[PDB]
Amino acid sequence: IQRTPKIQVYSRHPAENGKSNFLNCYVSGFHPSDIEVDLLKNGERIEKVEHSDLSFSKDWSFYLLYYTEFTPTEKDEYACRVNHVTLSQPKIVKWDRDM
Amino acid sequence: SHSMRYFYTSVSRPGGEPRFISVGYVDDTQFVRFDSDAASPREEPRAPWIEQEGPEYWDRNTQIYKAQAQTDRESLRNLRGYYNQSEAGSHTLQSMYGCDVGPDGRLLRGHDQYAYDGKDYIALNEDLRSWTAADTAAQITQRKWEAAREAEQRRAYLEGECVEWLRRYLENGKDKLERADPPKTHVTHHPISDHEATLRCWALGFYPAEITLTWQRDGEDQTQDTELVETRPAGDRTFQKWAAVVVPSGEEQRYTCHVQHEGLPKPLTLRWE
Amino acid sequence: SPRWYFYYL
Amino acid sequence: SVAQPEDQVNVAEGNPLTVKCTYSVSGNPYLFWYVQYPNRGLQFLLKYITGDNLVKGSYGFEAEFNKSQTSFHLKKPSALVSDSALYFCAVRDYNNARLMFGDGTQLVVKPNIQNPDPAVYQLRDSKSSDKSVCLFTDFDSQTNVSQSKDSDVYITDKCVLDMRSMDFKSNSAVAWSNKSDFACANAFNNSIIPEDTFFPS
Amino acid sequence: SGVTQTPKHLITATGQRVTLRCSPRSGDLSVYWYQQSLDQGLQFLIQYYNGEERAKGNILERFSAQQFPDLHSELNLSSLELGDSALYFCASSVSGGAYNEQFFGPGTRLTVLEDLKNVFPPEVAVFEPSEAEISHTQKATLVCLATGFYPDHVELSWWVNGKEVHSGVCTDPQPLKEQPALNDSRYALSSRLRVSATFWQNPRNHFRCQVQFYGLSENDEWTQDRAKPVTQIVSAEAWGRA
Repeated sequence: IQRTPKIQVYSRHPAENGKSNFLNCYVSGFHPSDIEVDLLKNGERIEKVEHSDLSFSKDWSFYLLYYTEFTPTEKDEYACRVNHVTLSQPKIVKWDRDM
Repeated sequence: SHSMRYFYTSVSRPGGEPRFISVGYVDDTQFVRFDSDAASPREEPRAPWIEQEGPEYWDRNTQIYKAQAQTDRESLRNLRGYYNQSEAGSHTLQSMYGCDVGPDGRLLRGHDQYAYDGKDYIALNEDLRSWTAADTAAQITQRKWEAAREAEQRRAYLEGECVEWLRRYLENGKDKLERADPPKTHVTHHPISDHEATLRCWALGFYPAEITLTWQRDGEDQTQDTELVETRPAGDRTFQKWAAVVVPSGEEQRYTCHVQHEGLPKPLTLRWE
Repeated sequence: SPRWYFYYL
Repeated sequence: SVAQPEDQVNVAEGNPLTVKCTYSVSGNPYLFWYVQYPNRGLQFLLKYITGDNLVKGSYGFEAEFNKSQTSFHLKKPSALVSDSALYFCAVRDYNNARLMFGDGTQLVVKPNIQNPDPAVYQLRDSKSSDKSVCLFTDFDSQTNVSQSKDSDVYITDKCVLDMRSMDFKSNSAVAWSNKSDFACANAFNNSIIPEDTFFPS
Repeated sequence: SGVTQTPKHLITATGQRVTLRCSPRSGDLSVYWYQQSLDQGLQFLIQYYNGEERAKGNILERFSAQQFPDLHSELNLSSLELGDSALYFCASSVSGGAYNEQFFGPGTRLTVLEDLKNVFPPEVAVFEPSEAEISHTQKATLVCLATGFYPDHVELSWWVNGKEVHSGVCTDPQPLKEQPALNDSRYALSSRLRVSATFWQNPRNHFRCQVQFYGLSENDEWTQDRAKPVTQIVSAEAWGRA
């Protein structure tokens, strides 16, 4: 069995420019547990990116949160790049600020 | 009504012991973890309230994890044999067990189930007396466990030690595990085109994770036309969710989002934009 | 705490 | 071809009303009345197809077909304020896929004010101040309110509200200015106002 | 009626193209399209009967219409010009026989602007009753004021403790011009809510005046300085004052 990751990029508290927050990248529903997940600022990977401990849901599918501390600004653009075996190439998902 | 649940993942590597990771939950609060990747693997805390536990707790539990990890490594070899797979090739064994207790404090239900390489493998029925095997290979394990009266031992654990650990943990963190944090709700609108617009209903910072968001068109529930994102972690032990509906433009005001949750005095209704 | 019962598959 | 020879018909609550429509159609016609309430679509009232030359429709309306005068006048015995709308008559001939409509006539049913209590009040913002409007209210329907002579003074048309829970109706106009240098008592000046108008301070 | 149309309001710029949707009443197989221009009354555009184009008025070449198998109709207006600005009516009957009355939907109000640079949402203020009125008549009149918006598609409603009220409301029939002799002026519209004086005194009563404005969609370009004037709701509130 393979299952494709459900990616959702978002923030801990609602974004307000020039107030520090957390940028989250929640990846779920994927199998196997081998997965690459990066945060990006303006295209470049962010350093000091922590993540949760691998776990799974009652339906056996895995989930990982990968968070970071950030301060959002009107010019800056934060993404999440995820790589997995179900994917043709890395998948990018842009932070929408309302999704 | 409350629960404790352990979630074990073992991933065997081509060449190296399997990686064994374990997480422990009470309700929807992760409270312990164990990762076989350290050079001195220790059960570590992830809730503030498990921290009242003295060093003996952590020492003993670490012993049990390392042993479980050991068992899992073997279970893993055994399974490669059952399915006629070469030793070459990573595999995944997942295990989940726990107890749900009543407002009483007694066992509602026990759980004890396994999955191999993604698929259901074997599980313990609700009587806590029999087994359900997914394929003919899992029936190998089934015969083995029945012959060894394994059901008696798990039922014993589930009814007894499980509940007592749970009862204690709930005492140790009553404030954090008995408050219900209700969602901070609101609605956003998006004029996606001339002839349609997106109404998206938010729920933020709630605990526990169970919630319902439903859009209604004039008290009619729009079950099939709504995008519902999987409840997601805030990062601070609370959860976010959203539900969104694409409505004709102009017929916007006929739509209302209904929020249900335990921390909510009474069901909310919202609308706008 | 984790269950001190391990069973081989 | 159809004709509505009046652009506006003014009537007072309670009295009979008549919107006229004449038609120029070869042979027996099919006639229709529609109403366009403000910021809605057209609504069908009634039609004449054949039979009784007095047809009864929606909203207590009716219309008399007169072959001799080629007329189809819309009539209602007792006018309501709510009857104020654009009224359109239409004809169809044997081969007309389309409704041929007239240019429309406006019905203005003036409310009947039992006890006029003319006043100009001043209302101030529930947020900042110096932001103030002037509400001329409770006047009788006959009072006309003209626009400002001042390029910077804004006056809305007269407008009737109805507090249905109390069976009470009222006329009102609103005026305001860009300038803070503008007086409730100097607003509404271009307009002839009753002499009895209660102005507080 | 039974005839529905989406959208109610459509703001675009010359050169663009738009599509109007209509749902005829259940059962109805004949669909009719009409244009209500302010200058020329109700004009007939085109008719479909059960999927096939039947009768045609003076429909321009840059116009067309369609009736789909589910019986819904569309009207497509391209290479738009300022002169296209009008109210567009869809209507339906069972058959196309002359004795048959046509049932109309609510219209789509279409406004074709020069460019979308001039579009501005309203600012919305509530004004509190005059104490004068309260002691004089035992009645309270609140006023809403939506100002400096363009163009003049707005829809206003009074919400009292989270429910929309109609009794005691009157809104201006049409918006007035904030600069009457400039052809591209902004606009303002006003409304009034009247309630009993006992009601306005209770400070536990909430009064909200809500203006929905009709502006851009997201598919519209916006390379201007300020924020994009999309369709939105601007509101204002006050509480009862004892």
